[PDB]
Amino acid sequence: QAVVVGVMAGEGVQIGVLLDANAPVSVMTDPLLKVVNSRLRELGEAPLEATGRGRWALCLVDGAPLRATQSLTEQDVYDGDRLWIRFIADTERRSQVIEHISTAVASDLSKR
Amino acid sequence: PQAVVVGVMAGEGVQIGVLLDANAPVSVMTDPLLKVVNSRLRELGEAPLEATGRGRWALCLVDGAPLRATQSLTEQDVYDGDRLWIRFIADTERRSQVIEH
Amino acid sequence: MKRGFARPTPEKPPVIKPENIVLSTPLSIRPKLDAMRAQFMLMLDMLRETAQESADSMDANYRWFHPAPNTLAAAVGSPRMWERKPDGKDLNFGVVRVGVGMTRPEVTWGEPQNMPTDIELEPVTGKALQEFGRYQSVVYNLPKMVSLLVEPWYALVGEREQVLGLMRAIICQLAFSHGPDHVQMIVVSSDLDQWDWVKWLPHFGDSMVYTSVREFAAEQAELFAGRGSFTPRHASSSAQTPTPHTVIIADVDDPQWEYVISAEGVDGVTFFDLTGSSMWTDIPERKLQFDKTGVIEALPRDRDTWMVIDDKAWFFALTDQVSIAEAEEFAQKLAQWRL
Repeated sequence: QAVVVGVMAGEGVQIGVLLDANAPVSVMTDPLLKVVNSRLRELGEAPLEATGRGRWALCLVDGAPLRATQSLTEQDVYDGDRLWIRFIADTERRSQVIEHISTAVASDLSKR
Repeated sequence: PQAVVVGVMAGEGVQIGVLLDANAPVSVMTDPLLKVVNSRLRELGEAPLEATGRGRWALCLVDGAPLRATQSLTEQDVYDGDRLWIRFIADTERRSQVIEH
Repeated sequence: MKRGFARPTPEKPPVIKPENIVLSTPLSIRPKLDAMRAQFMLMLDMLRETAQESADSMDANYRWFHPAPNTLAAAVGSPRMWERKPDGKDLNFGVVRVGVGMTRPEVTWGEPQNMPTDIELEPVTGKALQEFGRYQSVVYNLPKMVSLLVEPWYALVGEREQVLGLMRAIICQLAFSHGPDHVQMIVVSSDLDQWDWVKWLPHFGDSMVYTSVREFAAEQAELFAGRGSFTPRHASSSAQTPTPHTVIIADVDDPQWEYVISAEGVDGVTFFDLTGSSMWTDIPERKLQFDKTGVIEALPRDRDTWMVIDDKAWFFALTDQVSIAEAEEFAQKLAQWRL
Protein backbone atom coordinates (compact mmCIF):
# COMPACT_ATOMS: atom_id res chain seq x y z
CA GLN A 1 0.00 0.00 0.00
CA ALA A 2 1.24 3.49 -0.85
CA VAL A 3 0.12 7.05 -1.45
CA VAL A 4 1.65 9.94 -3.35
CA VAL A 5 1.58 13.65 -2.52
CA GLY A 6 3.23 16.91 -3.33
CA VAL A 7 5.37 17.61 -0.26
CA MET A 8 6.17 21.30 -0.32
CA ALA A 9 9.52 22.48 0.99
CA GLY A 10 11.55 25.64 1.29
CA GLU A 11 10.30 28.88 -0.25
CA GLY A 12 7.70 26.89 -2.22
CA VAL A 13 9.56 24.16 -4.12
CA GLN A 14 7.02 21.57 -5.15
CA ILE A 15 8.41 18.10 -4.58
CA GLY A 16 6.56 14.83 -5.10
CA VAL A 17 7.08 11.88 -2.76
CA LEU A 18 6.03 8.27 -2.20
CA LEU A 19 4.82 7.50 1.35
CA ASP A 20 3.41 4.48 3.16
CA ALA A 21 -0.34 4.12 3.63
CA ASN A 22 -0.73 2.68 7.14
CA ALA A 23 2.28 3.63 9.29
CA PRO A 24 1.54 6.77 11.34
CA VAL A 25 2.85 10.24 10.57
CA SER A 26 5.37 10.39 13.43
CA VAL A 27 7.25 7.24 12.37
CA MET A 28 7.97 8.70 8.90
CA THR A 29 8.40 12.47 9.40
CA ASP A 30 12.10 12.05 10.26
CA PRO A 31 13.30 10.06 7.19
CA LEU A 32 11.13 12.02 4.75
CA LEU A 33 13.10 15.10 5.86
CA LYS A 34 16.33 13.52 4.56
CA VAL A 35 15.08 12.92 0.98
CA VAL A 36 13.53 16.39 0.74
CA ASN A 37 16.95 17.71 1.89
CA SER A 38 18.90 15.38 -0.44
CA ARG A 39 16.88 16.69 -3.41
CA LEU A 40 16.92 20.34 -2.31
CA ARG A 41 20.71 20.57 -2.85
CA GLU A 42 20.39 19.32 -6.46
CA LEU A 43 18.06 22.19 -7.29
CA GLY A 44 20.66 24.29 -5.48
CA GLU A 45 18.34 25.15 -2.61
CA ALA A 46 19.42 25.20 1.01
CA PRO A 47 18.15 22.23 3.06
CA LEU A 48 15.43 22.94 5.61
CA GLU A 49 16.93 24.78 8.59
CA ALA A 50 15.62 26.87 11.51
CA THR A 51 16.47 27.58 15.16
CA GLY A 52 14.66 27.66 18.49
CA ARG A 53 12.98 25.04 20.67
CA GLY A 54 10.64 23.01 18.50
CA ARG A 55 10.50 20.55 15.64
CA TRP A 56 9.49 19.57 12.10
CA ALA A 57 6.16 18.01 11.18
CA LEU A 58 3.70 17.63 8.29
CA CYS A 59 0.91 20.19 7.85
CA LEU A 60 -2.18 21.16 5.88
CA VAL A 61 -2.31 24.46 4.00
CA ASP A 62 -3.76 26.46 6.92
CA GLY A 63 -0.92 25.58 9.30
CA ALA A 64 -2.74 22.77 11.07
CA PRO A 65 -0.38 19.90 11.93
CA LEU A 66 -1.68 16.40 11.34
CA ARG A 67 -2.27 13.83 14.06
CA ALA A 68 1.01 12.22 15.07
CA THR A 69 -0.37 8.74 15.87
CA GLN A 70 -2.54 7.71 12.88
CA SER A 71 -2.20 6.49 9.31
CA LEU A 72 -2.48 8.94 6.44
CA THR A 73 -5.31 6.51 5.58
CA GLU A 74 -6.99 7.32 8.90
CA GLN A 75 -6.83 10.95 8.13
CA ASP A 76 -8.16 11.53 4.57
CA VAL A 77 -5.01 11.60 2.43
CA TYR A 78 -5.20 10.07 -1.07
CA ASP A 79 -3.10 10.22 -4.22
CA GLY A 80 -2.34 13.72 -5.48
CA ASP A 81 -2.85 15.65 -2.23
CA ARG A 82 -0.52 18.48 -1.19
CA LEU A 83 1.13 18.94 2.23
CA TRP A 84 3.67 21.23 3.92
CA ILE A 85 6.78 20.55 6.01
CA ARG A 86 6.97 23.31 8.61
CA PHE A 87 8.81 24.53 11.74
CA ILE A 88 6.63 24.42 14.88
CA ALA A 89 8.31 26.64 17.45
CA ASP A 90 7.28 26.50 21.11
CA THR A 91 5.61 29.91 20.73
CA GLU A 92 2.99 28.48 18.31
CA ARG A 93 -0.67 29.05 19.32
CA ARG A 94 -3.56 28.88 16.80
CA SER A 95 -6.91 30.71 16.60
CA GLN A 96 -9.39 27.86 15.94
CA VAL A 97 -12.27 30.45 16.16
CA ILE A 98 -14.78 30.70 13.25
CA GLU A 99 -17.53 33.30 12.71
CA HIS A 100 -20.64 33.73 10.52
CA ILE A 101 -21.56 36.78 8.42
CA SER A 102 -23.12 37.22 4.98
CA THR A 103 -20.30 36.76 2.50
CA ALA A 104 -22.27 39.02 0.11
CA VAL A 105 -22.08 42.09 2.41
CA ALA A 106 -18.44 41.91 3.51
CA SER A 107 -17.24 41.80 -0.09
CA ASP A 108 -19.56 44.66 -1.08
CA LEU A 109 -18.83 46.74 2.06
CA SER A 110 -15.23 46.96 0.83
CA LYS A 111 -16.59 49.33 -1.85
CA ARG A 112 -20.06 50.37 -0.60
CA PRO B 1 8.34 35.67 7.17
CA GLN B 2 7.83 32.04 6.17
CA ALA B 3 4.05 32.16 6.78
CA VAL B 4 1.18 34.67 6.83
CA VAL B 5 -2.09 34.49 8.78
CA VAL B 6 -5.25 35.46 6.85
CA GLY B 7 -8.99 34.92 7.13
CA VAL B 8 -10.66 32.82 4.44
CA MET B 9 -14.35 33.30 3.69
CA ALA B 10 -16.32 30.36 2.37
CA GLY B 11 -19.83 29.93 1.03
CA GLU B 12 -22.58 32.06 2.58
CA GLY B 13 -20.25 33.37 5.33
CA VAL B 14 -18.00 31.21 7.58
CA GLN B 15 -14.58 32.80 8.20
CA ILE B 16 -11.68 30.56 9.22
CA GLY B 17 -8.36 32.10 10.24
CA VAL B 18 -5.52 30.37 8.38
CA LEU B 19 -1.68 30.52 8.39
CA LEU B 20 -0.45 30.02 4.79
CA ASP B 21 2.90 29.36 3.10
CA ALA B 22 4.04 32.81 2.01
CA ASN B 23 6.05 31.92 -1.13
CA ALA B 24 4.46 28.98 -2.97
CA PRO B 25 2.27 30.17 -5.86
CA VAL B 26 -1.43 30.49 -5.12
CA SER B 27 -2.63 27.86 -7.58
CA VAL B 28 -0.75 25.26 -5.53
CA MET B 29 -3.11 25.91 -2.57
CA THR B 30 -6.73 26.49 -3.75
CA ASP B 31 -7.63 22.79 -4.05
CA PRO B 32 -6.43 21.50 -0.63
CA LEU B 33 -7.85 24.72 0.86
CA LEU B 34 -11.34 23.76 -0.39
CA LYS B 35 -10.97 20.42 1.38
CA VAL B 36 -10.46 22.13 4.77
CA VAL B 37 -13.36 24.63 4.52
CA ASN B 38 -15.66 21.75 3.57
CA SER B 39 -14.45 19.47 6.39
CA ARG B 40 -15.15 22.24 8.92
CA LEU B 41 -18.60 23.22 7.56
CA ARG B 42 -19.72 19.58 7.55
CA GLU B 43 -19.08 19.15 11.29
CA LEU B 44 -20.46 22.61 12.13
CA GLY B 45 -23.77 21.48 10.55
CA GLU B 46 -23.79 23.70 7.45
CA ALA B 47 -24.25 22.75 3.78
CA PRO B 48 -20.97 22.40 1.82
CA LEU B 49 -19.73 24.32 -1.20
CA GLU B 50 -20.37 22.86 -4.67
CA ALA B 51 -19.84 23.46 -8.40
CA THR B 52 -22.54 24.09 -11.02
CA GLY B 53 -21.93 23.05 -14.62
CA ARG B 54 -18.89 24.71 -16.19
CA GLY B 55 -16.45 26.91 -14.30
CA ARG B 56 -13.38 27.04 -12.09
CA TRP B 57 -12.44 27.53 -8.43
CA ALA B 58 -10.55 30.70 -7.59
CA LEU B 59 -9.04 32.21 -4.46
CA CYS B 60 -9.78 35.92 -4.50
CA LEU B 61 -9.45 39.08 -2.51
CA VAL B 62 -12.48 40.14 -0.52
CA ASP B 63 -13.10 42.47 -3.48
CA GLY B 64 -13.77 39.37 -5.59
CA ALA B 65 -10.88 39.94 -8.02
CA PRO B 66 -8.84 36.71 -8.21
CA LEU B 67 -5.11 36.55 -7.51
CA ARG B 68 -2.65 35.63 -10.25
CA ALA B 69 -2.46 31.83 -10.14
CA THR B 70 1.27 31.70 -10.97
CA GLN B 71 2.78 34.17 -8.46
CA SER B 72 3.85 33.66 -4.84
CA LEU B 73 1.68 34.87 -1.97
CA THR B 74 4.59 37.12 -0.89
CA GLU B 75 4.97 38.36 -4.47
CA GLN B 76 1.38 39.48 -4.26
CA ASP B 77 0.76 42.15 -1.61
CA VAL B 78 -0.99 39.84 0.87
CA TYR B 79 0.08 40.39 4.48
CA ASP B 80 -0.56 38.72 7.81
CA GLY B 81 -4.00 39.84 8.94
CA ASP B 82 -5.59 40.17 5.50
CA ARG B 83 -8.50 37.95 4.42
CA LEU B 84 -9.38 35.95 1.31
CA TRP B 85 -12.31 34.25 -0.44
CA ILE B 86 -12.66 30.77 -2.00
CA ARG B 87 -15.16 31.00 -4.85
CA PHE B 88 -16.64 29.40 -7.98
CA ILE B 89 -16.53 31.53 -11.17
CA ALA B 90 -18.63 30.38 -14.17
CA ASP B 91 -17.54 29.66 -17.77
CA THR B 92 -18.30 32.55 -20.19
CA GLU B 93 -17.58 30.79 -23.55
CA ARG B 94 -20.51 30.81 -26.02
CA ARG B 95 -21.27 30.99 -29.76
CA SER B 96 -21.01 34.27 -31.67
CA GLN B 97 -24.15 35.98 -33.03
CA VAL B 98 -24.23 37.68 -36.46
CA ILE B 99 -26.93 39.90 -38.03
CA GLU B 100 -26.39 40.98 -41.62
CA HIS B 101 -28.16 44.31 -42.02
CA MET C 1 -4.56 4.81 -2.69
CA LYS C 2 -7.60 5.93 -4.67
CA ARG C 3 -11.24 6.81 -4.20
CA GLY C 4 -13.82 4.63 -5.90
CA PHE C 5 -16.02 6.07 -8.63
CA ALA C 6 -19.16 4.50 -10.14
CA ARG C 7 -20.52 6.28 -13.24
CA PRO C 8 -24.30 6.89 -13.40
CA THR C 9 -26.66 6.75 -16.30
CA PRO C 10 -25.69 9.85 -18.31
CA GLU C 11 -27.45 13.14 -17.72
CA LYS C 12 -29.73 13.99 -20.67
CA PRO C 13 -28.02 16.17 -23.32
CA PRO C 14 -29.72 19.32 -24.67
CA VAL C 15 -31.58 18.23 -27.82
CA ILE C 16 -30.73 19.75 -31.25
CA LYS C 17 -33.71 20.67 -33.45
CA PRO C 18 -33.40 20.53 -37.27
CA GLU C 19 -35.14 22.95 -39.62
CA ASN C 20 -36.05 22.26 -43.27
CA ILE C 21 -36.57 25.75 -44.70
CA VAL C 22 -37.53 26.88 -48.23
CA LEU C 23 -36.19 30.32 -49.06
CA SER C 24 -37.99 33.52 -50.06
CA THR C 25 -38.18 33.54 -53.87
CA PRO C 26 -36.95 36.99 -54.98
CA LEU C 27 -39.00 39.79 -56.45
CA SER C 28 -38.98 39.79 -60.26
CA ILE C 29 -38.82 43.08 -62.15
CA ARG C 30 -43.56 53.02 -56.87
CA PRO C 31 -45.65 53.27 -53.67
CA LYS C 32 -46.70 49.64 -54.22
CA LEU C 33 -43.22 48.16 -54.78
CA ASP C 34 -41.79 49.34 -51.45
CA ALA C 35 -44.62 47.47 -49.70
CA MET C 36 -43.57 44.43 -51.74
CA ARG C 37 -39.88 44.94 -50.84
CA ALA C 38 -40.61 45.63 -47.14
CA GLN C 39 -42.68 42.46 -46.79
CA PHE C 40 -39.88 40.38 -48.33
CA MET C 41 -37.35 41.69 -45.79
CA LEU C 42 -39.66 40.82 -42.86
CA MET C 43 -40.26 37.25 -44.01
CA LEU C 44 -36.45 36.99 -44.12
CA ASP C 45 -36.01 38.10 -40.49
CA MET C 46 -38.46 35.40 -39.39
CA LEU C 47 -36.23 32.83 -41.12
CA ARG C 48 -33.31 34.43 -39.26
CA GLU C 49 -35.07 33.89 -35.92
CA THR C 50 -35.71 30.29 -36.98
CA ALA C 51 -31.98 29.97 -37.76
CA GLN C 52 -30.75 31.64 -34.54
CA GLU C 53 -32.89 29.34 -32.37
CA SER C 54 -31.62 26.19 -34.12
CA ALA C 55 -28.05 27.51 -33.83
CA ASP C 56 -28.52 27.99 -30.07
CA SER C 57 -29.54 24.34 -29.70
CA MET C 58 -26.26 23.29 -31.39
CA ASP C 59 -24.08 25.56 -29.22
CA ALA C 60 -25.64 24.12 -26.07
CA ASN C 61 -25.23 20.55 -27.37
CA TYR C 62 -21.56 20.82 -28.43
CA ARG C 63 -20.31 22.78 -25.39
CA TRP C 64 -22.11 20.29 -23.15
CA PHE C 65 -19.95 17.54 -24.72
CA HIS C 66 -16.65 19.47 -25.29
CA PRO C 67 -15.82 22.08 -22.62
CA ALA C 68 -12.93 24.51 -22.53
CA PRO C 69 -9.83 22.81 -21.09
CA ASN C 70 -9.38 25.08 -18.03
CA THR C 71 -12.87 24.27 -16.74
CA LEU C 72 -12.11 20.54 -16.67
CA ALA C 73 -10.50 20.46 -13.22
CA ALA C 74 -13.46 21.87 -11.27
CA ALA C 75 -15.71 19.34 -13.04
CA VAL C 76 -13.41 16.49 -12.11
CA GLY C 77 -15.51 14.65 -9.54
CA SER C 78 -18.90 15.10 -11.17
CA PRO C 79 -20.76 12.44 -13.23
CA ARG C 80 -19.83 14.45 -16.33
CA MET C 81 -16.40 12.81 -15.86
CA TRP C 82 -15.62 9.58 -17.79
CA GLU C 83 -19.03 9.86 -19.47
CA ARG C 84 -18.25 8.86 -23.07
CA LYS C 85 -19.17 5.37 -24.31
CA PRO C 86 -17.92 3.14 -27.16
CA ASP C 87 -21.17 1.29 -27.91
CA GLY C 88 -22.18 2.46 -31.35
CA LYS C 89 -24.74 5.13 -30.63
CA ASP C 90 -22.35 7.66 -29.06
CA LEU C 91 -21.15 9.87 -31.91
CA ASN C 92 -18.45 11.61 -29.81
CA PHE C 93 -16.27 8.63 -28.92
CA GLY C 94 -12.80 9.28 -30.29
CA VAL C 95 -13.60 12.97 -30.88
CA VAL C 96 -11.42 15.58 -29.17
CA ARG C 97 -11.65 19.36 -28.96
CA VAL C 98 -8.67 21.05 -30.61
CA GLY C 99 -9.94 24.62 -30.51
CA VAL C 100 -12.77 26.84 -31.71
CA GLY C 101 -13.89 27.68 -35.22
CA MET C 102 -16.61 27.49 -37.87
CA THR C 103 -19.24 24.81 -38.42
CA ARG C 104 -22.28 24.46 -40.76
CA PRO C 105 -25.77 24.80 -39.22
CA GLU C 106 -28.42 22.09 -38.96
CA VAL C 107 -30.71 24.15 -41.18
CA THR C 108 -31.00 22.66 -44.68
CA TRP C 109 -32.00 25.41 -47.12
CA GLY C 110 -34.21 24.81 -50.17
CA GLU C 111 -33.37 26.81 -53.29
CA PRO C 112 -35.93 29.49 -54.25
CA GLN C 113 -38.18 28.07 -56.95
CA ASN C 114 -38.85 30.05 -60.16
CA MET C 115 -35.63 32.04 -59.79
CA PRO C 116 -35.75 35.09 -62.13
CA THR C 117 -33.08 35.17 -64.83
CA ASP C 118 -30.01 37.28 -64.05
CA ILE C 119 -31.31 40.31 -65.96
CA GLU C 120 -34.76 40.05 -64.31
CA LEU C 121 -33.74 40.07 -60.60
CA GLU C 122 -34.63 43.11 -58.48
CA PRO C 123 -31.65 44.92 -56.86
CA VAL C 124 -32.47 45.04 -53.11
CA THR C 125 -33.82 41.54 -52.54
CA GLY C 126 -31.09 40.13 -54.80
CA LYS C 127 -28.11 41.11 -52.65
CA ALA C 128 -30.02 40.53 -49.39
CA LEU C 129 -30.83 36.90 -50.24
CA GLN C 130 -27.20 36.41 -51.37
CA GLU C 131 -25.50 37.64 -48.17
CA PHE C 132 -27.98 35.72 -46.02
CA GLY C 133 -26.83 32.51 -47.69
CA ARG C 134 -23.14 33.49 -47.39
CA TYR C 135 -23.18 34.25 -43.63
CA GLN C 136 -26.14 32.28 -42.26
CA SER C 137 -24.61 29.16 -43.83
CA VAL C 138 -22.08 28.99 -40.97
CA VAL C 139 -22.09 29.52 -37.19
CA TYR C 140 -18.96 31.01 -35.63
CA ASN C 141 -17.08 29.85 -32.50
CA LEU C 142 -18.09 26.27 -31.98
CA PRO C 143 -15.65 23.65 -30.60
CA LYS C 144 -13.69 22.26 -33.55
CA MET C 145 -12.61 18.64 -33.37
CA VAL C 146 -10.40 15.84 -34.68
CA SER C 147 -11.32 12.16 -34.88
CA LEU C 148 -8.81 9.51 -33.87
CA LEU C 149 -10.73 6.89 -35.87
CA VAL C 150 -10.41 8.65 -39.25
CA GLU C 151 -6.67 8.93 -39.93
CA PRO C 152 -3.47 7.05 -39.05
CA TRP C 153 -1.63 10.14 -37.79
CA TYR C 154 -1.69 13.93 -37.54
CA ALA C 155 1.59 15.74 -38.15
CA LEU C 156 1.92 18.77 -35.88
CA VAL C 157 4.23 21.32 -37.50
CA GLY C 158 5.38 24.47 -35.74
CA GLU C 159 7.51 26.03 -33.06
CA ARG C 160 7.88 24.10 -29.83
CA GLU C 161 5.81 26.31 -27.49
CA GLN C 162 2.80 25.92 -29.80
CA VAL C 163 3.09 22.21 -30.59
CA LEU C 164 3.48 21.38 -26.89
CA GLY C 165 0.69 23.80 -26.00
CA LEU C 166 -1.77 21.95 -28.24
CA MET C 167 -0.55 18.46 -27.33
CA ARG C 168 -1.15 18.85 -23.57
CA ALA C 169 -4.63 20.33 -24.19
CA ILE C 170 -5.46 17.24 -26.28
CA ILE C 171 -4.08 14.87 -23.63
CA CYS C 172 -6.17 16.23 -20.73
CA GLN C 173 -9.37 16.48 -22.82
CA LEU C 174 -9.02 12.78 -23.59
CA ALA C 175 -8.23 12.19 -19.92
CA PHE C 176 -11.28 14.05 -18.60
CA SER C 177 -13.81 12.85 -21.16
CA HIS C 178 -12.72 9.26 -21.83
CA GLY C 179 -11.98 6.63 -19.22
CA PRO C 180 -8.73 4.73 -18.81
CA ASP C 181 -10.26 1.48 -20.15
CA HIS C 182 -11.07 3.27 -23.42
CA VAL C 183 -7.95 5.41 -24.01
CA GLN C 184 -4.30 4.55 -23.25
CA MET C 185 -1.39 6.92 -23.93
CA ILE C 186 2.36 6.60 -24.65
CA VAL C 187 5.25 9.05 -25.11
CA VAL C 188 8.52 8.34 -26.86
CA SER C 189 10.60 11.47 -26.14
CA SER C 190 14.11 12.74 -25.44
CA ASP C 191 13.00 15.84 -23.42
CA LEU C 192 11.87 13.89 -20.36
CA ASP C 193 11.90 17.33 -18.65
CA GLN C 194 8.61 18.07 -20.46
CA TRP C 195 6.87 14.73 -19.69
CA ASP C 196 7.35 14.78 -15.88
CA TRP C 197 3.81 16.11 -15.17
CA VAL C 198 2.48 12.94 -16.85
CA LYS C 199 3.58 10.88 -13.82
CA TRP C 200 0.18 11.33 -12.19
CA LEU C 201 -2.50 10.56 -14.82
CA PRO C 202 -4.03 7.04 -14.77
CA HIS C 203 -4.39 6.89 -18.59
CA PHE C 204 -0.58 6.81 -18.81
CA GLY C 205 -0.60 3.56 -16.83
CA ASP C 206 -1.01 0.06 -18.16
CA SER C 207 -2.12 -3.47 -17.38
CA MET C 208 5.47 4.52 -19.75
CA VAL C 209 7.42 7.51 -20.99
CA TYR C 210 10.19 6.13 -23.20
CA THR C 211 13.53 7.51 -24.30
CA SER C 212 14.19 6.23 -27.85
CA VAL C 213 12.64 4.06 -30.53
CA ARG C 214 14.92 1.13 -29.78
CA GLU C 215 13.50 1.15 -26.24
CA PHE C 216 9.85 1.54 -27.27
CA ALA C 217 10.34 -1.25 -29.81
CA ALA C 218 11.19 -3.76 -27.07
CA GLU C 219 8.45 -3.13 -24.51
CA GLN C 220 5.56 -1.43 -26.33
CA ALA C 221 6.03 -2.40 -29.99
CA GLU C 222 6.16 -6.07 -28.99
CA LEU C 223 2.49 -5.55 -28.13
CA PHE C 224 1.64 -2.93 -30.79
CA ALA C 225 3.41 -4.51 -33.77
CA GLY C 226 1.20 -7.55 -33.25
CA ARG C 227 -1.35 -6.84 -36.01
CA GLY C 228 -3.07 -4.78 -38.63
CA SER C 229 -3.03 -1.66 -40.76
CA PHE C 230 -5.20 1.41 -40.45
CA THR C 231 -8.88 1.13 -41.38
CA PRO C 232 -11.03 4.28 -41.02
CA ARG C 233 -14.03 3.57 -38.75
CA HIS C 234 -17.12 5.54 -37.71
CA ALA C 235 -19.47 5.75 -34.73
CA SER C 236 -21.47 2.66 -35.71
CA SER C 237 -18.23 0.73 -36.34
CA SER C 238 -17.02 1.74 -32.85
CA ALA C 239 -19.03 -1.09 -31.28
CA GLN C 240 -16.63 -3.67 -32.79
CA THR C 241 -13.09 -2.31 -32.15
CA PRO C 242 -11.42 -3.65 -28.96
CA THR C 243 -11.77 -1.33 -26.05
CA PRO C 244 -8.46 0.53 -25.51
CA HIS C 245 -7.59 2.99 -28.23
CA THR C 246 -3.88 3.84 -28.10
CA VAL C 247 -2.55 7.34 -28.70
CA ILE C 248 1.22 7.37 -29.29
CA ILE C 249 3.33 10.55 -29.30
CA ALA C 250 6.60 10.57 -31.29
CA ASP C 251 9.02 13.31 -30.21
CA VAL C 252 12.53 12.01 -31.05
CA ASP C 253 13.23 12.27 -34.85
CA ASP C 254 14.72 8.74 -34.97
CA PRO C 255 14.93 7.16 -38.46
CA GLN C 256 13.86 3.80 -36.92
CA TRP C 257 10.23 5.06 -37.23
CA GLU C 258 10.24 4.27 -40.98
CA TYR C 259 9.01 0.70 -40.38
CA VAL C 260 5.54 1.43 -38.87
CA ILE C 261 4.95 4.62 -40.92
CA SER C 262 5.70 3.39 -44.44
CA ALA C 263 3.63 0.30 -43.56
CA GLU C 264 0.53 2.53 -43.10
CA GLY C 265 0.18 2.00 -39.33
CA VAL C 266 -1.84 -0.50 -37.31
CA ASP C 267 -5.41 -0.49 -36.10
CA GLY C 268 -5.77 0.60 -32.48
CA VAL C 269 -3.17 3.40 -32.66
CA THR C 270 -2.85 7.05 -33.61
CA PHE C 271 0.35 9.07 -33.89
CA PHE C 272 1.09 12.73 -33.46
CA ASP C 273 4.51 13.71 -34.74
CA LEU C 274 5.78 16.59 -32.61
CA THR C 275 9.04 16.91 -34.61
CA GLY C 276 8.01 17.56 -38.21
CA SER C 277 10.11 14.76 -39.71
CA SER C 278 9.71 14.28 -43.45
CA MET C 279 8.34 10.73 -43.25
CA TRP C 280 5.19 12.04 -41.47
CA THR C 281 4.73 15.43 -43.20
CA ASP C 282 4.26 14.25 -46.83
CA ILE C 283 0.43 13.89 -46.81
CA PRO C 284 -1.82 17.01 -46.72
CA GLU C 285 -4.89 15.00 -45.60
CA ARG C 286 -2.91 14.22 -42.42
CA LYS C 287 -1.16 17.52 -41.58
CA LEU C 288 -1.93 20.33 -39.13
CA GLN C 289 0.07 23.49 -39.87
CA PHE C 290 0.47 26.26 -37.27
CA ASP C 291 0.63 29.96 -38.01
CA LYS C 292 2.70 31.97 -35.55
CA THR C 293 -0.61 33.07 -33.93
CA GLY C 294 -1.58 29.45 -33.26
CA VAL C 295 -4.14 29.21 -36.07
CA ILE C 296 -4.13 25.64 -37.39
CA GLU C 297 -4.81 24.73 -41.03
CA ALA C 298 -5.80 21.39 -42.53
CA LEU C 299 -7.97 20.01 -45.32
CA PRO C 300 -11.72 20.50 -44.85
CA ARG C 301 -13.70 17.54 -43.53
CA ASP C 302 -17.43 16.78 -43.47
CA ARG C 303 -19.44 17.59 -40.34
CA ASP C 304 -21.29 14.26 -40.35
CA THR C 305 -18.78 11.77 -41.82
CA TRP C 306 -15.36 13.51 -41.46
CA MET C 307 -14.64 12.58 -45.09
CA VAL C 308 -12.38 14.96 -47.00
CA ILE C 309 -14.25 17.32 -49.33
CA ASP C 310 -11.37 19.30 -50.87
CA ASP C 311 -7.65 19.05 -51.67
CA LYS C 312 -6.73 22.66 -50.75
CA ALA C 313 -5.82 23.38 -47.10
CA TRP C 314 -7.79 26.04 -45.25
CA PHE C 315 -8.60 27.47 -41.79
CA PHE C 316 -9.45 24.87 -39.14
CA ALA C 317 -9.12 25.94 -35.47
CA LEU C 318 -7.71 28.55 -33.11
CA THR C 319 -5.67 26.47 -30.65
CA ASP C 320 -6.33 26.33 -26.91
CA GLN C 321 -3.35 25.27 -24.81
CA VAL C 322 -2.24 24.44 -21.25
CA SER C 323 1.10 24.89 -19.43
CA ILE C 324 3.10 22.18 -17.62
CA ALA C 325 1.85 23.60 -14.30
CA GLU C 326 -1.84 23.56 -15.29
CA ALA C 327 -1.46 20.06 -16.69
CA GLU C 328 0.04 18.79 -13.43
CA GLU C 329 -2.63 20.59 -11.40
CA PHE C 330 -5.31 18.77 -13.43
CA ALA C 331 -3.19 15.59 -13.39
CA GLN C 332 -3.09 15.29 -9.58
CA LYS C 333 -6.85 15.88 -9.18
CA LEU C 334 -7.53 12.99 -11.56
CA ALA C 335 -4.91 10.75 -9.91
CA GLN C 336 -7.27 10.46 -6.92
CA TRP C 337 -9.88 8.25 -8.69
CA ARG C 338 -10.35 4.63 -9.71
CA LEU C 339 -13.06 2.31 -11.03
